[PDB]
Amino acid sequence: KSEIAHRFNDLGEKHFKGLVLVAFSQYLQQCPFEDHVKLVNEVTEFAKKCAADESAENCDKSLHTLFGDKLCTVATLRATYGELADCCEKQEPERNECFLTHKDDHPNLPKLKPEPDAQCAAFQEDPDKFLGKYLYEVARRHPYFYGPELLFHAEEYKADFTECCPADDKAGCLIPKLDALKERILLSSAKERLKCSSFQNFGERAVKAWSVARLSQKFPKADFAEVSKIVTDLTKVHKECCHGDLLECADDRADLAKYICEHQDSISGKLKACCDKPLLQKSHCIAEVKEDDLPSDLPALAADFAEDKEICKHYKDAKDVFLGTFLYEYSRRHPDYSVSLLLRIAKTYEATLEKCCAEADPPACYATVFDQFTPLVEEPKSLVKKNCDLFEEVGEYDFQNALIVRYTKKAPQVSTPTLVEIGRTLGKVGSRCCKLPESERLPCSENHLALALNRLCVLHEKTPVSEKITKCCTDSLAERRPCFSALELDEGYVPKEFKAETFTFHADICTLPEDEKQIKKQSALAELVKHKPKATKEQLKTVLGNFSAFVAKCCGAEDKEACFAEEGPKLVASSQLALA
Ligand SMILES: CCCCCCCCCCCCCC(=O)OC[C@H]1COP(=S)([S-])O1
Repeated sequence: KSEIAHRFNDLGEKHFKGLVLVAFSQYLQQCPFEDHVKLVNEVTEFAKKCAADESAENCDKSLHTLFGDKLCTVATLRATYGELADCCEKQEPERNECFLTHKDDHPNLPKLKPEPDAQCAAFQEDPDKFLGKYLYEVARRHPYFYGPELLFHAEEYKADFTECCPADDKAGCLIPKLDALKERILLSSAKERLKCSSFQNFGERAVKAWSVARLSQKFPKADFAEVSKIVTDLTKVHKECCHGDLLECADDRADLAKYICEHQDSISGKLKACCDKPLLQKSHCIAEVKEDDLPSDLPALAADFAEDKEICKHYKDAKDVFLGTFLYEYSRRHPDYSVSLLLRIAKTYEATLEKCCAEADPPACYATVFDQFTPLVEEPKSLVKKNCDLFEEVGEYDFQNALIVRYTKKAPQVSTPTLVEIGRTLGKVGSRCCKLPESERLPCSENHLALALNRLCVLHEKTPVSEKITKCCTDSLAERRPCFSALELDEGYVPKEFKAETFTFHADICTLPEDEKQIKKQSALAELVKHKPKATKEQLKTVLGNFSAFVAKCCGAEDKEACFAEEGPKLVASSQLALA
């Protein structure tokens, strides 16, 4: 009858408002905070009016009609959101689609600087407005951020300030917490972005396949009914969120967490803790829940998936249920494999049955299918061993550098700041994953890689620079990582013209905290490869060694700039000779 009254009644005012603020923030990233609050308050007002007389004027309209209408009262300002104003001339669903198409994945807004004194005051004059502003700042930086999850993170941001503002040393309590919160936001956005991109680029099947694999790993005692259903509902949840239907997304998410906790014993022992919790914390806990123990009754698989006479029949009748079942069985027993590996393994099973079921004598053809998996397993296992050995030997910073060189050689057309971000991010994956118990390293490493590579692909969607990057980003979700891995130095590239000033340092660097000095040197590293792309990893290491020495010397001088001005250019010329 009235959809806006329904969702208002289901969600409650705080959540309704949060979710609407998040939605507007993602659709209209460039819009000031003030306009968004008015916009939310007005829509919220309308909802209440609709909740008490659902037959009032326009209470029967769809949400996207109401929300778009509303957005379009402010977005018409061409000055401030150019493209988006032509979205406003379209009726739904074209209009929504247009808005989605024009979301910015890299608006490059000012970095979020915690300010413990001024923020604690804001927190106290008006906490709801202060929370709203976190939602605003995060949402607009991350326009496919999981909606309801951002609300949960807003409760943690509040918790942080509630525990720190009254205490004596504010920044001491408060800054590490907020830096840790920022990890979790970055990582979570990257997780959700991967979901929406898989919808965009590959469709629903790709998402279900991914979800079946991962949910089976997580809930290996659940039988296939439970997994299947969960997958069906979680896919529908994320579909709705990716498509900007936040309110509907949050209702369906609540329904699902309720189901999962009513069927706790038939899904996983580990959900106990998650289920004796409130809505948002509950949902969150389920979504990040540890993997359950393996059951003692897992079936032999070969008996059914290799040896059985009746496979081609069991497969032609309902290939996706049959494959799903294969995928579920292989996945529940292999928490030690990455999700993408499990999918390569299933595409290989599928491929093998297409071949063998269209052949004279099929069973003799597919009797060795499980033997075709051994090489798919061994490649990433060894890749992870190798990256983890290198990381443990030399550490985060030099490991990042090595990846900066790897990726700059594969894609020297990418902008320096992006290649630095990638390499740094991937080194951070090294620090997360390589310390884990050995069987957990493959999945930690590839699943995180998938996210970083998707970030790079998304950036490439808006600023394309390399056919190689396009080729890897679009061929196939399962084949992404191995495809990036196989890129070798782009031989087409003409070395970037030497600009001495790029490699020339100054005293200003001396102020910077360690990790921003690092970024500057690593930028220079990427630029070093751009100009000398055949230089080996170790020539670059030595030259970078000499750069670091020199920065450290000159930063410790009486006259820092005289030291830089004198030595800097000698270093810059000589280091070109060292990269032949
Ligand atoms: C209605 C609920 C039914 C849930 C079970 C069905 C899920 C589909 C499982 C199919 C598995 C096929 C193997 C596979 O990995 O294919 C999906 C791939 C195809 O290319 P990508 S982009 S890697 O996704």
